[PDB]
Amino acid sequence: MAESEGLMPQDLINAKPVAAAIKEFFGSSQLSQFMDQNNPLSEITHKRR
DNA sequence: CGGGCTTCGGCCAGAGGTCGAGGGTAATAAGAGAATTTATACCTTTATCGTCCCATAG
Repeated sequence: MAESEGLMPQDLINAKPVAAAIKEFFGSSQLSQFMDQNNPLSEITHKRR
């Protein structure tokens, strides 16, 4: 319902949901987990998992 | 030929080792302003309870 003159593209889009989704996936997903750094081989076998 | 009567098929419930150990992540937006109640603060009024003088019973 907003007008082209009444609203600007920067004021229409809310970027909060995409940032929240990216943060949630990168911090709380099952596949996101702390790297095994006790061995250099542990890192390689974790990233190739 | 309707009717008990057995049987079968679809649907839902419940239950799935224990004890560790470590790590991480956990949840937001109206202002105004009017109104009503409530905790506060000062003050007076009555009773209460600590307190002692006094007459007396032995």
